[PDB]
Amino acid sequence: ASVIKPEMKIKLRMEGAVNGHKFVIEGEGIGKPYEGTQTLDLTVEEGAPLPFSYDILTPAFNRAFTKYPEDIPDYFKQAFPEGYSWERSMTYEDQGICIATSDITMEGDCFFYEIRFDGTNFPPNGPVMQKKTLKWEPSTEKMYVEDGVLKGDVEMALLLEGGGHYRCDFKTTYKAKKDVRLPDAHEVDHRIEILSHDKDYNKVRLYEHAEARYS
Amino acid sequence: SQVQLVESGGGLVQAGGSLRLSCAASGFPVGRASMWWYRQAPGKEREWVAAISSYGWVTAYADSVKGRFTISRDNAKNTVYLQMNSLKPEDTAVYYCEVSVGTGYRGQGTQVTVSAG
Ligand code: NA
Ligand code: NA
Repeated sequence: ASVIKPEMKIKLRMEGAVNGHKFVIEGEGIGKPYEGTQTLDLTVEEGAPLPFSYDILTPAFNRAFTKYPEDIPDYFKQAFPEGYSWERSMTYEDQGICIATSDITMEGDCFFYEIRFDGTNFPPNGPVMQKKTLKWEPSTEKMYVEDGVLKGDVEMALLLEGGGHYRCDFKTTYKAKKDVRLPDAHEVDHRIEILSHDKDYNKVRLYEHAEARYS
Repeated sequence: SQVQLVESGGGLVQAGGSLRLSCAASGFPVGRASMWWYRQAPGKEREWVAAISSYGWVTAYADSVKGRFTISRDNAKNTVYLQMNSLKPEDTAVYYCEVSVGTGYRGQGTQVTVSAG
């Protein structure tokens, strides 16, 4: 038996601020780590209504939920039960910038995330502060090892109202609490989607599908 | 209000010179908030300069300073360093740091003046 069950629940709390607006979001959900699928129900507990596009937050809301082929070592599942943390810089094409940190632990059949999210320098009339984003496009994150830890780069793109795209570069460092078998360079294909939401995004249901592969 | 922020290292340097700023925070748990550099010149509005994550694993820079400035952080203290190389007159300003975003906690700043020539 692995400590990572075929079905794992999720509980999380995010505290953060975007362009000075503070907020707290809590989440509950469930997913299938070996299928690479998960669903989360998120609730704005402080700072409602959010004055910025909810989409900039959603990738901060766990690479344990990735379908890993057997010939690629799975850094994330191996990291449990002790867990792992990641930090991420998100640099937007209009020089908006976000930095997030998340600590991921486990108890029983449930992951626990504590997430800190800070963003600023977004133009007040840009698509983030004016809530003109529609969705993230599906993406491909390039995973590589450097300094003995696992890192990932992905070029991201938000579809805008009117058909434009608004671009972002993600740089992530992932660090397990213990030493684990490190993989070779590979890729992770992602698809993240807000399945439903209420008017102001105080309630959001969020889905990701993710799968690792070599080339 | 044991929370305090103190920037050090500013000064008068000539164009093409170097300075190493630092920003020391007290009153917070070590390495559990991101830290952010800003600067503000005479009649100009405040500019974001650089940022570093809680644990120091990731960094970010404004386009105007990328490749010239480097941000780093003590793993055991809330102390951040901004190595400023290849300085330009446009870099003249008061530089300050903030813990996290939107906290209201700000330091007095440190004056950087870059003399042309
Ligand atoms: Na989204
Ligand atoms: Na969306």
